[PDB]
Amino acid sequence: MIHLTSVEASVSFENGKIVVRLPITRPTSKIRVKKIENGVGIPVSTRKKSFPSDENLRDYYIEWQISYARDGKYDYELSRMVRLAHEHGILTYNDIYELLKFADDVKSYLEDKGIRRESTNEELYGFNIYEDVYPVAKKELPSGEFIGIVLKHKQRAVGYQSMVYVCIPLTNVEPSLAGRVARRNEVVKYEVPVDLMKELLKAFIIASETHKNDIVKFLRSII
Amino acid sequence: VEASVSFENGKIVVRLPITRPTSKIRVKKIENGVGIPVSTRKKSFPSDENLRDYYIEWQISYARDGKYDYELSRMVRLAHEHGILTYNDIYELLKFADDVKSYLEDKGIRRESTNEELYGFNIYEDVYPVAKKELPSGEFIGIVLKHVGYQSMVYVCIPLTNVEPSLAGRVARRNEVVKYEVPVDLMKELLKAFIIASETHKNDIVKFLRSIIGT
Repeated sequence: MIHLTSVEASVSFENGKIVVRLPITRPTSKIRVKKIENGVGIPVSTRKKSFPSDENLRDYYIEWQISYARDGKYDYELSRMVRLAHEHGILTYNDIYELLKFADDVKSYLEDKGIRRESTNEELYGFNIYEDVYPVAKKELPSGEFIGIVLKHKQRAVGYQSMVYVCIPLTNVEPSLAGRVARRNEVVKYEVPVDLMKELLKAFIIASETHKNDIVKFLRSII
Repeated sequence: VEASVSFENGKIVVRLPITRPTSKIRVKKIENGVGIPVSTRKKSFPSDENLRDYYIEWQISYARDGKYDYELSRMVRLAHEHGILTYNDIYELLKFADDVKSYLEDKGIRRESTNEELYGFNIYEDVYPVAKKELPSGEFIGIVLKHVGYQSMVYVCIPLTNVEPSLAGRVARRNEVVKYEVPVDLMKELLKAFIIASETHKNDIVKFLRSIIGT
């Protein structure tokens, strides 16, 4: 007897580390499970075929389209992982300081690269072909996770949409799907490192001078 | 609301929505790069040199359910009947379709690693292959890739100026539909477009044309 249920990211501060639990069996426009194959990943169905017992399990990750505000309020996903962390000392004054420093010392963003359509000079059967160029910026933490920043033509208006993305490999989550399949409504636990936390905030700062403003306003306020 | 393709006085005519925004037929305007949505029932149309940035972007198609009498396919059959699109012309397009051995979709979509870096983050570029064709008359008939995964999509644009009445300087009524006189060239290039977008897309247009003539 199914009920309308929202698949969101649940962030908590438990037994020391800042934590988050995520579903791995209900794909959304924000979460889902892709397999990395040649620098880019494809969607996988965690319930049809059992994950590898190690020989590539690091290739499977959870792509989470993370954000930092639900609606004008700064207590959504990231913004909340931070508040907590700062609140419980996981995130030090200095940490926030260096970011704010970092912020101040930035003036080139991803929204600067722009999205451009350039004419090559070749042509397909009489048809003048071009190439639309979209900028993307990745980064990978030692542990294995990687941050992605993308740009989108502002849905219903003029401008852009910098979208921070994070991905944490199945090898970095609890439990370990090694050699099995996902359970009907399986959720996993992922402890969050400050660097990861710090990079996600940094990732926005360089993403676009708007996002910066916010990240610089959120962080200042928490002082 | 769909488009209504009719025949009026020796020309293929089409009446378009311009008041019901949908990823199939909407009204746009050029801000700097590609055109952005236009709130037709809110802000009245510009009456000076802006009007030339306004146009109807209509992701046209040639089937519904798999019924080849939708929009383009309609236009064609309706174009053959009244002789605006000769048996000859359809044979040429067939000849053409035969030569085409390469499709836009073959370029694929790739990501290259500009060996640059931004505040620690390695930059890269994802490249989507487009293909256009302007017409003396004013119609832009491009074809690109859109949404999981990507499929080739032919769209067309029509400078508002090329539509009746002269909306210049006012807002659209309840659901003011505009009328557009479809230039026989347009159809030909639209046909060629699907023929080049991809194999399936080709094979369709091919089976369909071969159908409206003895083949």
